[PDB]
Amino acid sequence: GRDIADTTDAVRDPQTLEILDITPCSFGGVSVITPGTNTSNEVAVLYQD
Amino acid sequence: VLYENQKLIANQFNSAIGKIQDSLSSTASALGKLQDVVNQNAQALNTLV
Repeated sequence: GRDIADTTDAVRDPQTLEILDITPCSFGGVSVITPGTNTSNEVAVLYQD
Repeated sequence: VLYENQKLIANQFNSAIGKIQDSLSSTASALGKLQDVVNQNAQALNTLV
């Protein structure tokens, strides 16, 4: 298959003709929500996407 | 001039607001700047892919 921007969104299995979507492996940037180190050292992590 | 002629101002104002809602209902070309911005961003992203 193909997506709008030339991306392999779907493949068909050669041994058995089934249509398989390729959701990409989920990934995202790691951000740290913290106040100042003068105030505390407790952190909160926001995982995006 | 207001206080002798306010009801005609009321009808003109309500009819003008109805004219705006008819203008937005009739065409989607009023929002062409916003659609141009969104198309520019999606165009740059697809160009990147």
